[PDB]
Order: sequence, then structure tokens, then C-alpha cells
Amino acid sequence: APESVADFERLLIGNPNSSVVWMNYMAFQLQLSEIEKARELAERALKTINFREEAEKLNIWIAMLNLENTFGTEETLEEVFSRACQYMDSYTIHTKLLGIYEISEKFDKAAELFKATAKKFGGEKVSIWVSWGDFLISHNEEQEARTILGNALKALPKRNHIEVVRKFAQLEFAKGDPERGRSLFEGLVADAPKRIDLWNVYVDQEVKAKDKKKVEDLFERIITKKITRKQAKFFFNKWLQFEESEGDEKTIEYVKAKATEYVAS
Amino acid sequence: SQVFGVARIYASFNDTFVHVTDLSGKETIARVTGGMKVKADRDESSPYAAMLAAQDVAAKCKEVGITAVHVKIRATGGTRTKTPGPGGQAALRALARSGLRIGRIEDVTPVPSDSTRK
Amino acid sequence: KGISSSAIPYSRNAPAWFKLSSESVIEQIVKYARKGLTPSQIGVLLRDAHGVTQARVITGNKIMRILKSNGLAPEIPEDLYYLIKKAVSVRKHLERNRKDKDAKFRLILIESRIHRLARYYRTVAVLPPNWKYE
Amino acid sequence: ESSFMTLFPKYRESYLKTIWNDVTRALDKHNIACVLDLVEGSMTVKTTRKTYDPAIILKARDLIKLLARSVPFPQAVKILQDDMACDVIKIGNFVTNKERFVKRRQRLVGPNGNTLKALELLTKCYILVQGNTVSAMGPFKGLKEVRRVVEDCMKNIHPIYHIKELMIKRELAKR
RNA sequence: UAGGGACGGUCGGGGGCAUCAGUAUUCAAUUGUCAGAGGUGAAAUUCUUGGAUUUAUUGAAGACUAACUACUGCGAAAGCAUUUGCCAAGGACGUUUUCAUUAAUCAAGAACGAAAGUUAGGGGAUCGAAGAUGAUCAGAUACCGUCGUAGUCUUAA
Repeated sequence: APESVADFERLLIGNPNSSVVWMNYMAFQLQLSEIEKARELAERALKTINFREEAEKLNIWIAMLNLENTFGTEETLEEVFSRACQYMDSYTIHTKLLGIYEISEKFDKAAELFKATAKKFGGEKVSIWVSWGDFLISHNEEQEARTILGNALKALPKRNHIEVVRKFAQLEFAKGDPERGRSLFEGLVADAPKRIDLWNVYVDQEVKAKDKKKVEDLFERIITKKITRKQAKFFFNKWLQFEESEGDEKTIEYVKAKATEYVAS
Repeated sequence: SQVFGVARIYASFNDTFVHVTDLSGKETIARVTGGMKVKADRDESSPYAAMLAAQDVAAKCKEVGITAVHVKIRATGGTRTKTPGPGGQAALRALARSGLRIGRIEDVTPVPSDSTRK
Repeated sequence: KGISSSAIPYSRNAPAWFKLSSESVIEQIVKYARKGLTPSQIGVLLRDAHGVTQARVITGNKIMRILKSNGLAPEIPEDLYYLIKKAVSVRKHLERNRKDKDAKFRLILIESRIHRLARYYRTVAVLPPNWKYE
Repeated sequence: ESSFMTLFPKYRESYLKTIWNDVTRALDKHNIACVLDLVEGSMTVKTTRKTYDPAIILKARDLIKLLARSVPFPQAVKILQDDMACDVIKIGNFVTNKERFVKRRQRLVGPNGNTLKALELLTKCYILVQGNTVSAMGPFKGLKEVRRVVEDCMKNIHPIYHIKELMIKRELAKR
């Protein structure tokens, strides 16, 4: 392959905008102990890429940032993010910096990047809340994760805080606490009392985390609840599929019984 | 010869506060907020309630020892009315009428400085 | 829009205080132009320091023709060259802070103003076809 | 000892020079002094030694800044009695665009001034919509009513709703 | 005294990023003091002797840029007011600089955003974020493929 300072320049005449091949050539030069020509390739990749194609420039920035996080410097990673900011939106560049810090396993730099997100993008939207929840969940403090997510949800609007709470509950069912996930699910079903979009989210999260007696019973309550025929049959069929995955034929039949009870009125 | 408190009177709408701390403000003396002298729940912002509160404030200021008072008159401020209510004049008139010397009128209402309403 | 331009005199003559030679002007022009200087800058420096009024009056003909006859031609005409470099400067500035929509709008303007004199230069065939704005 | 001061715009000096002796007679009855400076364009007001009402320097301050904010002298003097106060409503920070802002402010003024004059009659106040603020003199219930009608007029609801409910509340408090 | 481009000193609350400041508001901590304090035309829900309200010292949060602020400025319009720096840009003027008709008006198409979702009853046929399912890559909930909730439909606020 193209993996030098001569052969890569000679063989890149067909595709000068080759982002992945330029990243592989830069990593091959860095493994070949040429950090100077590696960084030269990583900086000239976005220049040999087109101007209007911002994603290729962001890929060259991520390649130089990964090379700096592996065998470079934090000043080069900040240049790579300023470069990322010179190749894209500043919040996405700082999130790429947080990802490079998480790949370099610097916990203090990861927390500082999540805090710099949770100020500006935390007052903007919920992506910084998701980033703070990701950092504190990898740090294994779900209390501080939920506190930072609630703080960023207070800083940002609250109209997407319901889906943020459902995402927090699904993440807690995935790799956190199941009682905390069920509590956040009940809080989300309280905040959306008119919408069963939190009820099906709770049922799917419990069935994903193998809480069958939770998921099928709550979905049976939702199917026999104040719903229509389609809204009852969907929840009851999902609960019956979860109950048959657990091994409960009579409960899968009683789910359809509650569906027939709620559809006829 | 005079020893000074500070009045810290607060003439909101719907109430009047007379709260005479020492010259720092850390240590308070004789808070007799209006809506406790006489309450019909309407007359709590009235000049009569303000002068009753100021007169027994001045009674406790004289029993502690304070003879003169720097007076700071504060309206409800913020993103709201910013003008003192009916009781701010009557409170310091009664504090001056009931033997207590008055100094240094100043308005310390919170002008909100480019506030938050959108 | 405003009336802001230059007012060429009624005289097509040498200014009669201009004792300087009518050939050393051309040598000074080719000195600046092969030390690498654009023709508007040639004309304004020849005006300001080695003071000529404009060289079409004092020399035989205009200075882009002087450069072309002295073998010193530009690859691309000057107006189109400066519009190209302004477009690529604002394009590098755009591929930077992707939220400067205003600069996106004025990139639309600069490219729409590229194409006008580019197709003018194609119909005159100053620079040839198969030139398609990189 | 106390002293306050406002500074007034240049076009007011030919009016303030006229009514200044009446200012001196309306404050020397309260035993409080005042100068106006014509070269720096200011009006200051000082508590003298013969002043036994300490609150009157605040009302004299409100008086001279009303003379700054362009309210006529016989309209302005009513501050000097106790059941009368100022309010300066701020309207500039409600809506974004200039067109809708001046249309809602002209809506606060009214066709031929009818909304503003009816509001003055109902609230017993003196109201000047001016620039991007609304000054008002009145009793404190009138100040409360005029603040709620102006701050709800900058929101979409028409102020003749408030004029209607003020007439309803007057003839509904008359029983 | 058509048009375009260069230069020069600039001009502007034009834009993007970063920085800095301001005092309110809200919350928390620490005191001091005691019985009430919101709010209203009156009241009430609410806050309250593990001390509220007020006062003083802080800290944190998200906004926002008071006056100055104008029949003023800038922007193609929507719009744009704290400082400083960077990134490009724009306009008027000055010009004895340059090119030489390079020009004017508007049918498709777009970036913009002032430009939206306040609470409730109801039908869900389709689609369907949220949730989950198999391979790509040191790393892939997107890519490819489906089940599937609100919503997408309606009516008043």
C-alpha cells in the first residue's frame, strides 16, 4: 500500500482526497518512525481534499488528532481541534477533542471537556448532557451522571428533557441501576402522562435488560389502559412477545385478553 | 456623640419593612415589618402601618442605644416596579418624628442592569 | 451606488514638466513586473514615485500591452485573478467556521461574479475554454 | 444634609427658566432649596438646615427628574403631596422587531389618543408614552394598574380589554 | 457623472469563533433577628419557630446586555447593542491605477430564518424517531435489514 513519503505521494495521483488512505499512510509513517512526514501528510490531507467537502477535512482533523493522542502531544491535539474548528463547527470539534481525550484515557481532560461542553452546548442543547452522562457513566457514578444531566437539562430547554430522561433510563437499564432505571421510567411516564412513548420505552428497556415481569406487566397495564384498539394491540403483542421470550404462554394469552377487553367499549 | 444604625427600609407594594441593622449590616436590630402592627391584609402597605412599625422600631433603637440612623430606602426593584410604595416616606417621617436623628438618604433598590425577561 | 472614480485629463500630451525619458519608464515597468508585481500596482507606483500620469500617454501604449510585448504576460487576467483568490480565501474561511451563513451568501455573490467575466473572457478567448473554475 | 441632581436636555431650558420661580415657591414652602445650572444643563436640589420633613428631598428629586422627563409644571407639582408617586415602565425589552414594537406602542397610545386618555381617566394618572419607556404619575393603585396594562400591552392582548375590565371593576366596586 | 478589479486611510450595535465584564433573578451555604411573608380590588393555592420574609458575606446556574439609545448606524431581507483578540467580508469616499462592454430586468432551484406547536377529547390505515435485533472497522445504537410507542390525522386553547 501507500505507506511512505515517496510512494504515497506517487500513488495518490488518482485520488488526492483519500481521507481514509491518507490517515492509513500517516499512521504507517508514524509506525515507520516518521512523525514529521506523518504530520505533514495529516495536515496536507485536508488541503489535497476538496474545499466544500467538510467531512473529509473533519476526517483529516480526526486522523491528526488520533495520531497526536497516540504518539504526539496535547498541544497538537488542541491544534487538531482548532484545526477541527478550522474544518467544522466548534461544538463538534470540541466533542472530537473529548473523544480523543477518552481514547487517550485522560480522566481529568475528559471531565474538563465534558464541563466545557456542558457550559456552552449544555445551555444550547442536550448533546452535552449526553456527553456528560457518557463520561460519568464510564466513570461509574450514575448519581453524578443524573445530576449533571438534570443540571444541563435545566440549562437547556425542557421540551426534549423527556426524551433525555428516557435516554437516561435506557442507559441505566443498559449499564447502570435497574431500580434507578425503573424510577426514571416512572418519572418519564409521569412527565408524558398523555403519551405512551415513555411507556413503550420503559417496556422495551426492561425487556432489553431482561426484566420480563416488569416489561410485560407494565405493557399489559398500558394496553388495558386508556388506549385505542391499535394502541392496545401493539402494546399487548409486544408484551406477549416478551412473555413468550420469557416462557409465559398463559400470560401471553392474558395480554391478548386485556387487549380484547380494552378494544371493545 | 451620636451612634448610628442603618434603617434598611423596604417600601414594596403590598408591604413595608423597617429593619435597622448596625453600621455593617451583619447584626440586625428591631425588625417590625408592617403587616404585623395592624393587619386587615390590605393596610399592610399603608402609611399608618409604616408609622406604627417605625415608632416601635425607634422605641427598641432607643432602648438599645442608637440615637441616629443612616437610612437606606429600597423599592421592590428587580424586573418590577422600582418605585417605593406608600410606606417609605411614612417610615422615615415617623423615625424622624420619634426622636431618632436621620442621615444620608440613599436609594439602594436593585436596578436590574439588563435583566431577564426573554 | 456612488460616483467614485478617476478623472483623466483633457490632455493626451506629455505634462511638459516631465523631463524623464520615454523608454526608462518601460524599463522601470519591466523591473517591477519581473520582480513580480501586478499591473495596477505597476501603474500606481509609476504614478507615485517615478511620477508619470498614466503610461498610455507617456509611452506608446497601455502597460498590459507593454508586458505582453516584453514577454511578461499574466497567466490569468488581473480582475479574474483577484476574484479567484477572494473566492478561495472566503472558501477557506467557510470550510472553517461552518456557521457563517453570511459568508456563504457572499460566496454565492463572488462565484456569480466569477462566472460573468469568466464567460466574457471565454467569448473573447483571452484564456481558452477547458477552464472551468478549478 | 442631602443633595440630589438631575441633568436635563438643552431644549427644556427656555421652559424651565420660565417656571423656575414657581419651583422655588413650591419647594420653599417645604423649606428645601434648589438651583438649576444653565451652562452644564442641570437641576440640583439640596436639603437645608431649616428642613424638618426628611422624606421631602425624595419627592423633590422626583419633581426635578419629572421636569427633566418633560411633564408640565402644574402636572409635576402634585408629587409634593403624599398620595402621589412616579413610575417608569420599561417597554423596550419585550419584542424584537421595530415594526411590531412601534405598532404595539402606537396601540398603547391609541387612535386619536383615546386609549391613553381613557386610561388616564380610569387610573387617575398622568401617563406619557415616550421613546421606549412609559412614565406615569398617580396614586399607587393607579401605578399598579398602569404597570399591568402596559406590560400586558407589550404582549399581544389589546389594552382596550384592560380599559373594559377597569370600567367593570369600578362599577363592580361601587356596590 | 456604464460596469468590473486593485490600492489607500478608514467606517459600522454586518457575520463566525474565542475571551472578558456587569448587576439582577433563582438556588445553596453561613450568620443576625423573630412570626408572619407572597399575591390580590379583595382573597386563596403556596412559603413558614430543622426560622420563612428582611439584612450581611459568599458560591453556583442559565439567561441577558439597564440607562447612554436617536424618525441615528450597519445588513439582501429576517435582523443586529458588554470588552478584547482572531478569521474572512462589505459599503461610502480619495485616485492623472488597471481591464475595455465585460451590461439592466425578471419564469425553475436555495441558503435564510420573524416564522410556529400553549393544554385537552378522539380515530391510528401507513410511516415512525425512543428501545431492541446480524456482519463492516483497535472502536460503529448511524450504513444495510425489520418489529415497534408518541407523533404523522382531527378539534377548541
